[PDB]
Amino acid sequence: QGQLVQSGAELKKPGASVKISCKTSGYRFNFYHINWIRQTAGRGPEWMGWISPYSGDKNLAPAFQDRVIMTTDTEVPVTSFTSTGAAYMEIRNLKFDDTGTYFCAKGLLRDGSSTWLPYLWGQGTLLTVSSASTKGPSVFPLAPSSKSTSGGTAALGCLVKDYFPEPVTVSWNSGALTSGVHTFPAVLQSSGLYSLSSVVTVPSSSLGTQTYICNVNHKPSNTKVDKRVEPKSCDKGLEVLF
Amino acid sequence: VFLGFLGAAGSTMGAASMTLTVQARNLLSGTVWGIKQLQARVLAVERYLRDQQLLGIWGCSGKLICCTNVPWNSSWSNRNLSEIWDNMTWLQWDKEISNYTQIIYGLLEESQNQQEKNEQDLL
Amino acid sequence: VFLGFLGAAGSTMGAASMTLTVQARNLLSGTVWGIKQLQARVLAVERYLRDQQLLGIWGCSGKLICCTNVPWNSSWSNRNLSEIWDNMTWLQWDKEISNYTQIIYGLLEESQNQQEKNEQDLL
Amino acid sequence: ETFRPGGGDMRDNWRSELYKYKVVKIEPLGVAPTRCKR
Amino acid sequence: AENLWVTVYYGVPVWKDAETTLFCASDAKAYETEKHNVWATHACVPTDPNPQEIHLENVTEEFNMWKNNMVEQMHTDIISLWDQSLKPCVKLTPLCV
Amino acid sequence: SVLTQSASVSGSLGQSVTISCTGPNSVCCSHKSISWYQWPPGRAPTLIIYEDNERAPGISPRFSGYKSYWSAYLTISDLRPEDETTYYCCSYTHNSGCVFGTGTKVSVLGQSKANPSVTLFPPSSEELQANKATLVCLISDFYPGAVTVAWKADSSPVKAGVETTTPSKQSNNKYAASSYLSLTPEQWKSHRSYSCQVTHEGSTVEKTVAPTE
Amino acid sequence: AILKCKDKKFNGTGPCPSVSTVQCTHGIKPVVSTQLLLNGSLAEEEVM
Ligand SMILES: *[C@@H]1O[C@H](CO)[C@@H](O[C@@H]2O[C@H](CO)[C@@H](O[C@@H]3O[C@H](CO[C@H]4O[C@H](CO[C@H]5O[C@H](CO)[C@@H](O)[C@H](O)[C@@H]5O[C@H]5O[C@H](CO)[C@@H](O)[C@H](O)[C@@H]5O)[C@@H](O)[C@H](O[C@H]5O[C@H](CO)[C@@H](O)[C@H](O)[C@@H]5O)[C@@H]4O)[C@@H](O)[C@H](O[C@H]4O[C@H](CO)[C@@H](O)[C@H](O)[C@@H]4O[C@H]4O[C@H](CO)[C@@H](O)[C@H](O)[C@@H]4O[C@H]4O[C@H](CO)[C@@H](O)[C@H](O)[C@@H]4O)[C@@H]3O)[C@H](O)[C@H]2NC(C)=O)[C@H](O)[C@H]1NC(C)=O
Ligand SMILES: *[C@@H]1O[C@H](CO)[C@@H](O[C@@H]2O[C@H](CO)[C@@H](O)[C@H](O)[C@H]2NC(C)=O)[C@H](O)[C@H]1NC(C)=O
Ligand SMILES: *[C@@H]1O[C@H](CO)[C@@H](O)[C@H](O)[C@H]1NC(C)=O
Ligand SMILES: *[C@@H]1O[C@H](CO)[C@@H](O)[C@H](O)[C@H]1NC(C)=O
Ligand SMILES: *[C@@H]1O[C@H](CO)[C@@H](O)[C@H](O)[C@H]1NC(C)=O
Ligand SMILES: *[C@@H]1O[C@H](CO)[C@@H](O)[C@H](O)[C@H]1NC(C)=O
Ligand SMILES: *[C@@H]1O[C@H](CO)[C@@H](O)[C@H](O)[C@H]1NC(C)=O
Repeated sequence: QGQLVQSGAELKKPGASVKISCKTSGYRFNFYHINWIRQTAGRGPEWMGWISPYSGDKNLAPAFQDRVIMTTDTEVPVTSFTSTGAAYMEIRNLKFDDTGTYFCAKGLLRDGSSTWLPYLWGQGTLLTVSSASTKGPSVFPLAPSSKSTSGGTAALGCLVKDYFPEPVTVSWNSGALTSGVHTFPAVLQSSGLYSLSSVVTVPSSSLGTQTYICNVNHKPSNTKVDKRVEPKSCDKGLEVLF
Repeated sequence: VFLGFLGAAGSTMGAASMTLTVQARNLLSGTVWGIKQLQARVLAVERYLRDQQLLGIWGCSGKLICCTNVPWNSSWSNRNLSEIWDNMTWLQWDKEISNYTQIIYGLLEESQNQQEKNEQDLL
Repeated sequence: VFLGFLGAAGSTMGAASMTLTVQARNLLSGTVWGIKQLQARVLAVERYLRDQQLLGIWGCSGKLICCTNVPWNSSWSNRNLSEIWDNMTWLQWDKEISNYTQIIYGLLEESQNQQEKNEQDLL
Repeated sequence: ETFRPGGGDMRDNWRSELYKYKVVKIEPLGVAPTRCKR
Repeated sequence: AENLWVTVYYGVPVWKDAETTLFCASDAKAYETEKHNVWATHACVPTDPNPQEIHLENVTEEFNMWKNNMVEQMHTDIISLWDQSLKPCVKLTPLCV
Repeated sequence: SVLTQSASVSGSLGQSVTISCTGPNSVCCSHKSISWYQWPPGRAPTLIIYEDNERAPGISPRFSGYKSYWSAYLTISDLRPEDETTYYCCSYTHNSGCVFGTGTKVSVLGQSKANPSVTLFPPSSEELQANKATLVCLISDFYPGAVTVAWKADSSPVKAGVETTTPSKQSNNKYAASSYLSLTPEQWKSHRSYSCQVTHEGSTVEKTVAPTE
Repeated sequence: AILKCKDKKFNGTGPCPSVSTVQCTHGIKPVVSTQLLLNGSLAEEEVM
């Protein structure tokens, strides 16, 4: 009945360390356990361990018995029933097969046999373990095209090409234009660089009544790009409507 | 594990119910300024006979725990057995059921008033 | 039909016995002039523990209704079952049995004192 | 910012010893469900 | 079984904020201080040598020192401690000469 | 993994369907409880069932659990279109941890077809000054999720620079994918047009842009 | 009952993490003073 948030997606070279966080709000942090579960594409979903803030007890899996440390900050009260806290995990000696998504999960109960069962979940911090360096994206504005002549509709967007590593979050008008947007999954090129595409469906009557700006945020490179998609299209099936 | 008076206030309702006899043992406890205590130790026993009279006119009389033939309505915060007795505290619970406490108190004393008259028939 | 406190005072004893829980719910109810109420709300609970102690030393304890193994004497106004419970009121009744109330009160607390000692034998 | 000494109201002197105390009433009658019936 | 029934529990850890008439306690060597009742302690109740203290784990309750009634009951008690100690004392009415 | 589920299972709308979850006795099921999670790929899962047969808070009563001494099952009566995802089980106790399973991709049969909504984009003018060229072929709103994308350079098949992404499920209970073609700034000004075929259930769909126009 | 907050840093207002319950408060000498607080409880760690 709360909310869990995780740190930004970071990139680490193998052999090094990484410390991913998980802060909580909307319940009592010391009454529930915090599991950690990871999912790579070569090993399926895999539980790692849990930890109890009130007691500090930990239980670790034999595979992660010897390379993960779990740590929990102290409880900061907010109300008589709700609080605010924090949970870290630190995995040493990274490997290629460690590339995947990592989650944090509030427990289910306080007493019983299903106490530590992961009930509430976070959002996930994708961990990429590669020797390659980080690359910034190249955002190209997609020229609008004709989707319906009789319906008076269309579709423009932005082309995020060549970036590393995942992910890339694309917004529009600082979070104002949210309907009709379709963001497609990236592709893994033979060079190892991803590249996704974003396109939003808008009517043909909207020209000098609204400003179109796509916001590509790529936090690993510390670069944000804001492109102005031109509402003048080139499709010959849509030029009949203007 | 005698935690003490109100020792299980953050413990689950299931966990706290083992202390029910530890909270009720210390519930009664055995010129001016000397009347500060008289008018207050009088208010300490009317608080007792107000609670005990509810326990009397229900199907309880005998103390601590006691069932009733009142079906629990789903609109009184529909939790489950493992969501109440293993994941909630008595303070947290009486917060959701503070609206319905007065509604419920009536049924117990009326469902019991039907049982006693029926008891006199079958004697 | 919740007629209210003493709502069935003219109703027959049979009719009034459905209200027994409505007369006993409001029987306890939860510088000078401020002592007018103190010496009077003290007299309000001694009146309660005087009645409850009779209910305790009889075979009642638990409230409202309760039987006894005392045979009813014919000289205590020999009415019939349909002459009392269908044609008389509690006020009208305790007027004929006001002479014998003290006589009767003894047997209940003595017939019960024989039952408990016999109960300890058979345990 | 400047600060100067004060007092006058004597209800402040007690608070410096009663900051960590408060008063509650015990309500021992709580209802809750379970699969029992008489 | 699957349908649930209400149950009464007497003696639960359930409290709400309220105010009641508070009284005093003051050791027993303080009563040996005597000297014709110094300050307040007379028929006041002596403190038992048991000082009971129970840590309520997991509990978190919101205090408020600036809205606390133990103050208003302590201030006005000390106010009336003053006057009760001066009622049977010598009155200086003829000392305005 | 040491805990095995059914590889796949099908079911029609308005009906029921069952999933298996078994393995050796070291993990299941004597003196071992079972859980069930609805886990869409990319998103975060949702607890459906715990302690073998008990639903989670708020879970609709259309799920139910049943465990034996060798296997445990889950029946999703009244199937919804948003149920076509992956489901995992776990074998836990009060003390130890979770031993997950292999996964059951549930395909909900008896649904309506969806024709793909494809839109091909030519390389931008800023990319022709770099100079490069990338054809962006986006497929949207098709069911089931399995299309094939073939490229052609002036009505002749292409085998170089072709790449198409996996069919991914959207939030409107349809699937989506994307295909890209990497070409040089010379093959862009030498051929008359480029195309993007999207075969789907025998019915091939195709969109063509023209550098000459 | 009376609750005693038992942490070292509390500005007297808000939630208290380590709450304990008591029957009678600590010895509180009614010192009628102004400006300078006299013979009072000492604070813990940092001055409050
Ligand atoms: C304030 O708030 C707090 C939070 O809100 C609150 O805390 C919560 O309290 C509740 C209780 O009220 C807790 O709920 C219980 O938790 C119990 C503790 O769990 C035990 O397990 C861990 C982990 O054990 C693994 O890891 C360690 C390594 O660290 C190994 O040593 C172990 O062997 C084991 O590892 C194995 O497996 C791994 C593979 O995964 C391998 O890698 C490894 O090599 C091993 O093979 C222990 O470490 C714990 O120890 C701690 O506790 C002891 C005190 O007991 C301390 O001394 C110690 O220092 C640690 O602090 C701990 O022992 C659960 O056991 C418990 O579940 C039982 O109880 C419920 C009812 O309570 C039953 O319904 C349930 O069936 C369970 O019953 C079993 O256990 C009881 C108790 O012993 C037995 O009596 C019973 O018979 C049964 O045991 C038998 O049956 C089993 C049938 O399957 C069988 O399997 C058994 O083997 C046996 O035969 C319940 O979940 C909750 O977790 C707290 N924390 C929260 C909510 O965050 C606090 O109380 C509040 N306080 C107040 C005052 O309100
Ligand atoms: C004045 O302050 C001193 C602090 O040094 C108090 O002396 C301490 O009193 C406490 C208990 O009252 C003891 O635990 C300490 O050991 C004492 N300190 C030393 C150095 O012995 C003294 O009691 C205070 N006087 C008052 C408040 O009247
Ligand atoms: C249960 O509560 C609802 C209100 O949410 C009420 O309408 C209904 O009558 C209640 N049940 C009974 C048996 O009175
Ligand atoms: C109790 O009722 C009040 C209004 O009377 C409402 O604001 C509150 O939400 C209710 N409490 C719960 C727990 O539903
Ligand atoms: C019944 O009452 C009469 C008086 O009218 C009395 O003599 C008699 O002894 C009583 N019965 C018993 C059993 O005492
Ligand atoms: C009760 O006794 C008195 C005398 O003590 C007598 O006058 C009266 O008639 C008696 N009452 C009844 C109802 O017989
Ligand atoms: C409540 O718990 C029981 C336990 O037997 C379970 O069968 C039932 O499905 C649960 N109900 C809900 C709504 O979770």
